[PDB]
Amino acid sequence: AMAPHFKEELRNLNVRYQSNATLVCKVTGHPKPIVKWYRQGKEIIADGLKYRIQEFKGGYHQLIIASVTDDDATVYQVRATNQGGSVSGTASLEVEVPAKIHLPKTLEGMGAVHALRGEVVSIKIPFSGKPDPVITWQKGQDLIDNNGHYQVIVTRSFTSLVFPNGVERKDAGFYVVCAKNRFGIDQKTVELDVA
Repeated sequence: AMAPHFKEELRNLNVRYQSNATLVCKVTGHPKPIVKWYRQGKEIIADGLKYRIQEFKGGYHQLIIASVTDDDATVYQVRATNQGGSVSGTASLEVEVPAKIHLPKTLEGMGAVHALRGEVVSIKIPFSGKPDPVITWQKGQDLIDNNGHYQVIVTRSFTSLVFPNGVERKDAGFYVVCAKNRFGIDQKTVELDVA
């Protein structure tokens, strides 16, 4: 007769998008602990698709979380309970993904956006990365920032270059957008023309 114990304790996980995250722990106790899984304190009910639960002789318990989205990137709780007591281990699943820019349209290897003198143009450029990369924009030797002429919007998931006044003849040319995080760097050029 023995209270449940994590002979082996859940570990933190670092994975990439769309892969399988397996959280494992090992559990002794008599009898014979009931194990449940939780996500911010709501129970994970295995469905076979997104969440699967495996058990092996000797007290091994894994939760497999399939096709990791960043909604799955969170703190997980596990809990083992018998007559003797109740213990619970905590582990986080974080996503570690090198920076990458994703141009929706390219022409000749590069972004293109074709404007007219009037247009209020927004070069919307999605990106991936965990972190949460640092975005820069450049035009030649010029860095770009919200003062006067330009404004850069940077979000969790996209950065956009916008020309608050109408686009002019002079801002035509080549713009470089660059996303950098702990795990890699990516950069793309967008050509802008005005007719």
